[PDB]
Amino acid sequence: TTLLNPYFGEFGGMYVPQILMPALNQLEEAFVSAQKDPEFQAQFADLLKNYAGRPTALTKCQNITAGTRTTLYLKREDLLHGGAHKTNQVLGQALLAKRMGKSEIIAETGAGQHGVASALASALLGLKCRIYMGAKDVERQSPNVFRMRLMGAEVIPVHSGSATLKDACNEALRDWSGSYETAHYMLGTAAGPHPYPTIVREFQRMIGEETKAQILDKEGRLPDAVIACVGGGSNAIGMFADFINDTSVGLIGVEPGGHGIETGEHGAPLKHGRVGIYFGMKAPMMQTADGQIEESYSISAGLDFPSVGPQHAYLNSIGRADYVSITDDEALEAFKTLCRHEGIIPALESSHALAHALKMMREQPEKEQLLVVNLSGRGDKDIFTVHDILKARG
Amino acid sequence: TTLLNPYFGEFGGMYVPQILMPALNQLEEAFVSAQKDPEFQAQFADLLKNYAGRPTALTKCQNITAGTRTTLYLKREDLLHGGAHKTNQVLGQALLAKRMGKSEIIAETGAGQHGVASALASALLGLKCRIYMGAKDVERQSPNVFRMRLMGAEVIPVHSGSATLKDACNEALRDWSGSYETAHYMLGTAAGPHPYPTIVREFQRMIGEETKAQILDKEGRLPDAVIACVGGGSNAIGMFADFINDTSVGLIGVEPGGHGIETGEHGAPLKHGRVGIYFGMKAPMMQTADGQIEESYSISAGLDFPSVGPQHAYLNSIGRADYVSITDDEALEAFKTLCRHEGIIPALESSHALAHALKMMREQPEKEQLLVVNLSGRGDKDIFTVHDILKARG
Amino acid sequence: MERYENLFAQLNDRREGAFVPFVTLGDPGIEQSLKIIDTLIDAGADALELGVPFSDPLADGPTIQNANLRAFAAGVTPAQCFEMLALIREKHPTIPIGLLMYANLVFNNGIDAFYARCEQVGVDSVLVADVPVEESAPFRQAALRHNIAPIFICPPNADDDLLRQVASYGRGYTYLLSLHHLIEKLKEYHAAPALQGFGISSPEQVSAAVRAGAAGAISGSAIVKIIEKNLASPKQMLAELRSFVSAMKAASRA
Amino acid sequence: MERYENLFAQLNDRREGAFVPFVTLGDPGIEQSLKIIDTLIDAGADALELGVPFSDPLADGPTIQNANLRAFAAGVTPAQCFEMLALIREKHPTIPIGLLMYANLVFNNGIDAFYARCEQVGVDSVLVADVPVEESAPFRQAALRHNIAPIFICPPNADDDLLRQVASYGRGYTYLLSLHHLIEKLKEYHAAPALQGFGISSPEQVSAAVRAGAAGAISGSAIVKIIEKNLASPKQMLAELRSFVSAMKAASRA
Ligand SMILES: O=P(O)(O)OC[C@@H](O)[C@@H](O)c1c[nH]c2ccccc12
Ligand SMILES: O=P(O)(O)OC[C@@H](O)[C@@H](O)c1c[nH]c2ccccc12
Ligand SMILES: *Cc1c(COP(=O)(O)O)cnc(C)c1O
Ligand SMILES: *Cc1c(COP(=O)(O)O)cnc(C)c1O
Ligand code: NA
Ligand code: NA
Repeated sequence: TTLLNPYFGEFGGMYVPQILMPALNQLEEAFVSAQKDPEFQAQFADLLKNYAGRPTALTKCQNITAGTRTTLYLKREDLLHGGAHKTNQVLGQALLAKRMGKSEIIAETGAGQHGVASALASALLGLKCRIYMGAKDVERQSPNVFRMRLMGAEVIPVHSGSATLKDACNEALRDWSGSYETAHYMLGTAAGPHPYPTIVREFQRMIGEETKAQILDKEGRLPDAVIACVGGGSNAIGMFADFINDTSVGLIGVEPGGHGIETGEHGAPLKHGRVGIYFGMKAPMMQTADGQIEESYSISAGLDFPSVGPQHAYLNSIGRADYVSITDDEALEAFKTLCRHEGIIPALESSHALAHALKMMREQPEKEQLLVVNLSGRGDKDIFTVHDILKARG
Repeated sequence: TTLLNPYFGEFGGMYVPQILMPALNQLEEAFVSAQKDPEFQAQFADLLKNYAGRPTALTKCQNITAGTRTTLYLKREDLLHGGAHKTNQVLGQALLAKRMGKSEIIAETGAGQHGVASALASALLGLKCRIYMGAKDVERQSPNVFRMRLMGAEVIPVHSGSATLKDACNEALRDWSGSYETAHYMLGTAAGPHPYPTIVREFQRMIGEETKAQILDKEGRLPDAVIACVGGGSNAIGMFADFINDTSVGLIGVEPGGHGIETGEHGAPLKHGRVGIYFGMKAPMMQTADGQIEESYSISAGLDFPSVGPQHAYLNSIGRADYVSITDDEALEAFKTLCRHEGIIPALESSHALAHALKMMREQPEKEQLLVVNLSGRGDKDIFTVHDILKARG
Repeated sequence: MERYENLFAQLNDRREGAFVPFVTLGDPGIEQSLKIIDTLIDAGADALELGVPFSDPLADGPTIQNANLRAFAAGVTPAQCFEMLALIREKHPTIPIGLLMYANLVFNNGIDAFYARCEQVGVDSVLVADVPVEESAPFRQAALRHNIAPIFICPPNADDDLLRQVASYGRGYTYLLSLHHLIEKLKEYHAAPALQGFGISSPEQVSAAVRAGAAGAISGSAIVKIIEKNLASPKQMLAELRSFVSAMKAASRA
Repeated sequence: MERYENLFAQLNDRREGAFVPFVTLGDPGIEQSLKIIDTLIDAGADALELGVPFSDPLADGPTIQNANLRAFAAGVTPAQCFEMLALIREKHPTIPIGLLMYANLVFNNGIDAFYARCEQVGVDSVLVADVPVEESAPFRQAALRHNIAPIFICPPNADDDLLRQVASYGRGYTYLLSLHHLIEKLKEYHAAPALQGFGISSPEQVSAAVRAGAAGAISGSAIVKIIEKNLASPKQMLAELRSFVSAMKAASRA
């Protein structure tokens, strides 16, 4: 049994080897305890405010929307310590680890943002951090690898399988199986086995809570829609959660369309994959006809999780949230537009969300609409990527 | 005549060609007007809060100080939009430009942080921005050059002289001489001719104002000392200003000692240069025995201004503030220490300030003291520099 | 199921433990794998545990991980694995054959269809490595509908509630992860006979397991290492596999 | 000062304007510079404006910037410049010599010492390019103590208060930046005679300046370009300088 429901409709569960179940039950128990504990909440709040820089701004983008009836705000998770929303929940998870008496952290990372986040939280809170990263990603992400090491984390390359994120995810679990008595597995998105999708949402939900307060203050009403990119689902569910019961608020998740859905080179399992069981959960995934798991492709390394959080699959199924996709070229155009018109360099991940808002505006420019885009991270990291592409085209 | 005093004791003034005087008087006039105008203050406040992310956190660093009687807070200007304090005053100066009816911005930059800041402010506020940068600096700072261009700024390499910051400063003035009717010169530090040292201080003084409020809230008293690095003087004077009349608060400015003062390869004109007249002001500078202006050396490109703001020279002369220096190796050690112990990657500029606080602590570990270090920027930009050095030594 | 029942009854009449090798199907290729398996049986294997190569085997150690990679280098698919299984069964009518599966390969084209295919080729049991008892209902139900034993792992961190569930839900054999009391409790609850697995690489461990009250022992990495170490000489490979299995089986005998 | 007074009185008796070339001392080297200067004088220069190479000349255009760089490539220092000045004076006792300075080179070893050195070598005037009238007191005072004319720039954006200050503070000549009314107002306020400067590169501009009521014209970039263009042939350089100065001076004559 469990304290909380491990499922969102058909999606989710705890598909791990039997040996890992006690670790998951322990964690669920500690989480439920922590959530009722005012001292935990105070400590987490203090870190978020005084270390991470919460609350983040809600910025009105008036240049971008000129000549249309769209009003567009950006939730500024790019201003969070570390440059992405990932910081919020690593702080919560690190505090949980300490509550359980754990001294060590295991994390997985792809593009490296979650790894840097895990390493910084571990440094602050006196935890011994080790990070698994697919060798292909280690090669592509020397800057982030070096940041992790400066912060005292041990970075472990993964050569098994495709030597990318899914393989790091596998190796992270392999390790925790044997070390969960003293180590906590700091999963990096709102996916994997229960209780992780729930924990990650609850430790990101301040995004949406702040957005609601801020939009009510500035506009006196709720948004028509809130829009967020979806790699594994953490920034999106953090934005969405507080608005789920506000039936008038649209919830729009944006998956990477890569070179185009029809090309097969994309990262949009929720809308174009097939339900499977992997990484501890039942959820839509990128997989062969035979059931082997495949990679997600995107211009943005950060949208490479080959599945999606089960709560998104559920919200889609019931029609509460809508999911769409944005191609590499659309994301690139949104990146360039934000830089030039607002002086904000967005992460290429977040640029997917922005691109869809830009489409909503441009497609129907006399439609009155109030939109909030979750700007999940800053794009300083993507300057070289964008440079080279723009150079390769001239 | 002028509305405000152009001098801080012997230091400062308006040493520009006669043709530039009307531009300076105009600017002074507009500034004095703007400072009494509640609509200007409201607009500047709104940008600072909702676009830039003010107020910035004041973070207590408990791991760093363990086993000593030092309590150390960091003022988190690294969390400001753009990653450095430079953003504060470019927003103010851009608003002034618009108040004067100017449509164009000229800026100078060295390491490139001020250029990026000028470009982002100009993008936001619909100004046409052109930036002068010494060819040697353009070569060294491709990432920042590319950021400026993504934000729509025109970047102009300067090949005259040493082709570094002082030469960009010269070319920026050359241009404004001829275009001041429609262009504002957005000077990047608390130096140059009046009214710039005054304007820059006043548009950075929220750093110290917030610090005071925050330290009173958290500790119930003022700091024993506030500590800031000094390239040209803007972050330091922004921290210091609100504490000048608080006689119990030490004000400590840290210049770059480079390879060591005795080597001559440093950037510490205030304490080791000689008073001269250049860049519109009378101030301590790096100069030959003959009076030719020389370059400042530091591991940190951002501390390369070969002079210092006149208000610092004045505060030193009267004994209100004390100035010290920190070497490349001391700054590097402080950089590494902050990353590992607090999970914050500091700019190498700011690492000089931190290093001196670390010395105050370590030298006298049973001295009870409450210190605030202005963390003027984030150090993501310095990862490659620090990597290569650490690689070259093994 | 029935093949396990018959085996354990036969082995109990001879006061004998089971020795059960694990290999990955199609490692290092289809043909060499079929030969490997025939050699394991000829050398005295009492039953077989057979892995179907999966892209992301998060319960497999490095040795097994590399077996999967070799199998994938050879283009081995689940479809080819089921063709292999049919032939192994056609050659060897009584030896119990168990599969070591990952959930996605079972769930992929329908849980029911998967177990129906197992029944068609003559598989006796299926251990789904990433399905704990808590998630097992549809798997164990489908297995029983097609006369397939659902195998559960009884790990070290196992409490009494889990022992009771494993005893009630499992059939064929109980996979006892590497224990005298665990073994007694499983017997008390009428669990399927225990096979000890994980780190079994020497004859004395087989005798130890039988002495502790287990019905036998499973060995994988040890076997797969012999494959890994002899890829350049397929003939040497079979010889060394024969030697190892024969020694391990001898340790099970009264 | 006195040399300018004498010149302007002499030129006024001949209904004649002054033509005043500017060059950078030591461009392209000390020797070639001394020859250049002697050629300018022989060709009919009425006075000289002479730049001391400075590291950061923020009022100099590209042509002049490059002259400074050539002078620095030759190792030219302010000390060497003052040695050059003494010799030029020793050769040419009546020609007014003005310096174009930047503030730091004047302030460096003491404002008083600088003007005392000017007086010792026989300099007549000093224009400090980055010292506006507002900052000029110590400079103009020291200049007058050593019988040196302090020169002020009267720019286009000049209002009546500035005209009055320039008239009152300046001596020798007024540098009139490139104007009939400005010229009348300066005369009304008893200003030092106006020399028009900036962009003067052709004979007709010299005649125009004199016609407008100016006492003459200054030309720099035009002269320095001839140096820049002929670095490879020092002999050709002098010839072309002679031709240009002679033409410009001829345009000043009644
Ligand atoms: O390799 P070993 O240590 O001898 O253990 C057998 C084990 O590998 C085999 O039974 C097996 C292969 N994959 C698995 C997944 C889960 C449980 C067991 C297994
Ligand atoms: O070069 P031109 O356009 O002919 O102008 C003479 C000018 O260069 C010379 O008088 C001069 C050289 N440097 C200066 C600085 C300020 C004023 C004037 C000057
Ligand atoms: C990792 C990352 C993402 C994608 O992960 P989610 O869990 O879907 O949020 C999006 N934006 C940024 C900036 C990231 O770093
Ligand atoms: C430019 C810069 C400095 C130095 O300039 P000041 O005017 O002295 O503040 C210091 N820190 C950062 C992060 C900078 O970008
Ligand atoms: Na995904
Ligand atoms: Na300096």
